[PDB]
Amino acid sequence: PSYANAVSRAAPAVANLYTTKMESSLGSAVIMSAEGYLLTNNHVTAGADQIIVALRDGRETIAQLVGSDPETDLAVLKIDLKNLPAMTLGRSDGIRTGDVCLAIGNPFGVGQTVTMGIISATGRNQLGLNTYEDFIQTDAAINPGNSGGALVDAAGNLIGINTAIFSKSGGSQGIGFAIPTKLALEVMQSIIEHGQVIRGWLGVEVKALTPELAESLGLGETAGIVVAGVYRDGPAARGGLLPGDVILTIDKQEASDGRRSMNQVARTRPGQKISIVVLRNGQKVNLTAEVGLRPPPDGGE
Amino acid sequence: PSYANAVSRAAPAVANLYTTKMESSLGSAVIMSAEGYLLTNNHVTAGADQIIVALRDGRETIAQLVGSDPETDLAVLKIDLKNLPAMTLGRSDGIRTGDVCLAIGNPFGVGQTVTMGIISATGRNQLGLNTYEDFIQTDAAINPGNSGGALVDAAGNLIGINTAIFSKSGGSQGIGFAIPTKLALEVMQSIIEHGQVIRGWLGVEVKALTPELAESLGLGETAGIVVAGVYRDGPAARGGLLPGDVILTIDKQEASDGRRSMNQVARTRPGQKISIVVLRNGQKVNLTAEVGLRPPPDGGE
Amino acid sequence: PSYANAVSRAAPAVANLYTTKMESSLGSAVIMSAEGYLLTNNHVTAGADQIIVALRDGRETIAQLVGSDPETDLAVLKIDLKNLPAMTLGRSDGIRTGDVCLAIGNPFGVGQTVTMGIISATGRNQLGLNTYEDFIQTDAAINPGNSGGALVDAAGNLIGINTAIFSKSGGSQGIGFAIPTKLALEVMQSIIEHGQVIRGWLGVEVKALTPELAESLGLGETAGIVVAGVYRDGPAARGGLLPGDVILTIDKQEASDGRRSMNQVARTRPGQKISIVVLRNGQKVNLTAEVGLRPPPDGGE
Repeated sequence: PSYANAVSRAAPAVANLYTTKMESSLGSAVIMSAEGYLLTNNHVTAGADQIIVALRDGRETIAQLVGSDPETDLAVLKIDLKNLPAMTLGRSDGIRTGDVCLAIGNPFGVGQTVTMGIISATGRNQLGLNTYEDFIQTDAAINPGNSGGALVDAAGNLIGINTAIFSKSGGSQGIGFAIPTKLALEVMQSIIEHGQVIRGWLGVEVKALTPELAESLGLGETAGIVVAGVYRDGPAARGGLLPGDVILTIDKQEASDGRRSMNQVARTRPGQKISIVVLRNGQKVNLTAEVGLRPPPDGGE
Repeated sequence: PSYANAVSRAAPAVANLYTTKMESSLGSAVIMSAEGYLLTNNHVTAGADQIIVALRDGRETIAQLVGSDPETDLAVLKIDLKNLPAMTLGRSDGIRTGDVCLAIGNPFGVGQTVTMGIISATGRNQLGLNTYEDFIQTDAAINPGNSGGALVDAAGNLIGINTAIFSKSGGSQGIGFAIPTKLALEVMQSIIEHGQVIRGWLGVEVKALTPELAESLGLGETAGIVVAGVYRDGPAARGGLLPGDVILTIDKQEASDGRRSMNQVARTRPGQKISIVVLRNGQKVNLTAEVGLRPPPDGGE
Repeated sequence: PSYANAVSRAAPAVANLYTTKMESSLGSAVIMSAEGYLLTNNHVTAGADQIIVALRDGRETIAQLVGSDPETDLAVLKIDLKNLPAMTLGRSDGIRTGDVCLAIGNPFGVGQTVTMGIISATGRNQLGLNTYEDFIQTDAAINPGNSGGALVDAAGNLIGINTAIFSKSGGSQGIGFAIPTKLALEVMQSIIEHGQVIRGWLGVEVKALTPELAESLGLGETAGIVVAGVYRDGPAARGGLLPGDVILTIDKQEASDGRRSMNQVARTRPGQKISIVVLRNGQKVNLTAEVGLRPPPDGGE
């Protein structure tokens, strides 16, 4: 049929980013509210000395950088303009593979461009682009210049911020990646509020069972987070875990997935303490621990 | 759903071009009428010593070159065959970004190929491929061998002639460009009639305000075509404009856009004269001028 | 609209192939029946010393290789697992160019991936990838890692096994190729039964009229298979055909197309004999001949 109505709704709220540093770079950004806050990638505006925002209706203006979060590759901007169009929000949770989506951006500086595809996959982590990833995968053509633009559903509602691609040729081969809205709103709100995103710290480093040793004290591969390693300071080595310890629950929640344990720990405010039960030599042992702060640290492959 | 009905309507009127020069090249062409006239790109048939047309139903024949227009990258051909299928025409004006479209061509000589996408953008000029550009942008996969084939809407009606692509890899990365039908019919009809396209000549060369000097005698950036440069002969330097002059109206029409002024001047028949009012030192001055002829002069990036 | 329902139906029956040889390789495979038989490409599992099958629901298991057929680039596998989901079958015959289709695979090892396109063309032979080709062409993004996965119609029914691509860049440029289901079932059933595919042998090698000599004894290019060449042993040179002979019918069937004559001969069981009438010097001559066995012998361009 036609996706023009979706385009008409959403394209006004997607902007072209021109940045100058010390040299010149292109990207995209999404207008989140009529008050002038804009969402984009960190690798678009990082180190810029000047950010110009060019809107679909032709106005241009310099943008102020509210703040940035490199661990998710997001950044926030504020512009002083009246009568701004604002993107409507979709539900990242409600999307399904095979749903149709639209990417809106400035690929190769050609101008605002709409590309069409489907959701290829949801929840892509383990990719190796950012510390925290819940990537939406799409086959809508996404190219250098699409960063920070909008991935939008068939009705025009924002489902993601286009950030990266996997490609052998430096341009689209049908495998592109967008940060889900629900994740991007979380990051956007703290930045707007605290100029950054505050995460919690915990020494432990973990891996899967690979259950030859874990076959010992055998279970169905249920609720076991294997521990390997510790770190230099503000450590969780002084709360009771050791290399080889295995964690059934963190803050009374299953350690089935090591990705989830990253998330809970980041969302626990710095300066607090917490309880983890790991299985040592065949019996549940109970620990409790503090919470440190996390220290400070489009894209191809 | 399915675009097969669209394919069934349109594909019979799209032909495979094989050309030999002095060596061998592939392209596509569109059958515009049952009398055997065919539309294609200039860079497909330019310098060919022999053009073969192969139709979907298997017939082949040598084509005669009616004429060509390199400034838009169009060419016209005539074949002697009976019972030719003819492409139906869509309205280039009525297309909207997000509308679905189909590209029909011979990419890499693989054979007639249908690809599907959306209109990514309309009215693309400033690209740097041709002197006169009103490009439709699509993300339907377009590759070398697609030149001169049909961009068609969801019902099968011709909206454009696929001509070029932007790509880092020598093949499709989702950014392809088609010449709108309405423009291609204009060029097609004079070629068929006068063996070429006759345009009008005028010395002036222009640019935008960049209103630091124009901020002087300030206006809203309204109806001002900045002049910079003049040319060697049949000049419009002998009608009254000078470097630095600024033009509010050409032939009683606004100079808001320098692209439009190119178009009016090309469409004014050679041997006539015309009136332009530019703003000199703060007051409207009125000039009038003659019209010279324009002298004589798929694609990647 | 949305293809999610199609994805939900089909994706459970598409598996990720990891193979180790002597080193490591990725591909895809399709679960054809609840008894654990799987279809994939030959170039994915050929020479593997170990094949792991990873299902959408997370189970993994080593696969046994039933057998393989390199002349079509198909291979078959058997896994020992209960409650397997099974792909539903579409009709390769009923597909039309422009129909929507979905490709399901593991491109670049990113994980199970759904891409969307249309049927670009059907019946692609002469490509030069395999001896026997009836390729479905699609513009659904297909990349290295998609081999042996499912090309599926808009309702979720298998129409093809994704096997190859044409590309200048080592990744998708919109021209991908799937083996039709109807062909793949034929190959699958003999492999499952006889561990291989048994074809018949016949010396002759043929080409088109190119009717300068054939213009002699002129006909409409109807039912004429030109002969050129013969072979080393178990030949059909001892049944009566010679270089230059022209064949009107094979086994009382028209030689209009040399591709069809390949097919009839392969499908004639070894050890039998057959009748071919070729036109020699202007009169139909009738031969009859035996049938030899055929001897033994994702992908880019």
